[PDB]
Amino acid sequence: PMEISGTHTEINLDNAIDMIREANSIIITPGYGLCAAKAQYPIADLVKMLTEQGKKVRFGIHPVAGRMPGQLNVLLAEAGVPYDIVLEMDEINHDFPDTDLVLVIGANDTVNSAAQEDPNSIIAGMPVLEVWKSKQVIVMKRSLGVGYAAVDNPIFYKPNTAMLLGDAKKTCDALQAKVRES
Ligand SMILES: NC(=S)c1ccc[n+]([C@@H]2O[C@H](COP(=O)([O-])OP(=O)(O)OC[C@H]3O[C@@H](n4cnc5c(N)ncnc54)[C@H](OP(=O)(O)O)[C@@H]3O)[C@@H](O)[C@H]2O)c1
Repeated sequence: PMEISGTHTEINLDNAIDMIREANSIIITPGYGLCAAKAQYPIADLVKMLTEQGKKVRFGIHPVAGRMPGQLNVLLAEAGVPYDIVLEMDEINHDFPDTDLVLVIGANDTVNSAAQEDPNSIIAGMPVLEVWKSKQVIVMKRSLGVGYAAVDNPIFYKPNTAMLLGDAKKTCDALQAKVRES
């Protein structure tokens, strides 16, 4: 007769645009989900607009993000993202504590804090993008489902994390549009 629960929060599109329009420095960490949804394009358009608004928007790529080495880099470059704003984990990781908003798009295992928080975890020690250290984190995936490593991710139930559920492309097409309506 045992039980444990977890509480996560979900925000809506409009609320999302606020955090985005309010943040000065943003870091986007894409993963397998962004690929499966083919959301390189909408998120690239969005990043373009936000950058023309004086906002500092950059991507943080995990070495083993997606399903092939440097796969996210290729997809972003195909969408037009400036190679200069696409940084690797080791180069941008120390900037999470100084970031206003981290948009986690279709990523999970690569931003799993259990790597550092749970000693009995199968990914214990594995380097991860420390997104939970920034001010506000918005996780964009279809649910609180697991990733490749089939392991629960603690950042879902963290105070500074908000879940914006839905296909990575539908969501990104929406934010892209609503940010244009600004
Ligand atoms: N890159 C290489 S070389 C490679 C090779 C083999 C294995 N791996 C492993 O694969 C993992 C990759 O890390 P990651 O962060 O990219 O991966 P996962 O942790 O694989 O992330 C996939 C996440 O995206 C979501 N997703 C899937 N389709 C989506 C969609 N259409 N729209 C929005 N979200 C969607 C999933 O959640 P929902 O189901 O809730 O949407 C899922 O939890 C690592 O564990 C790595 O070790 C990498």
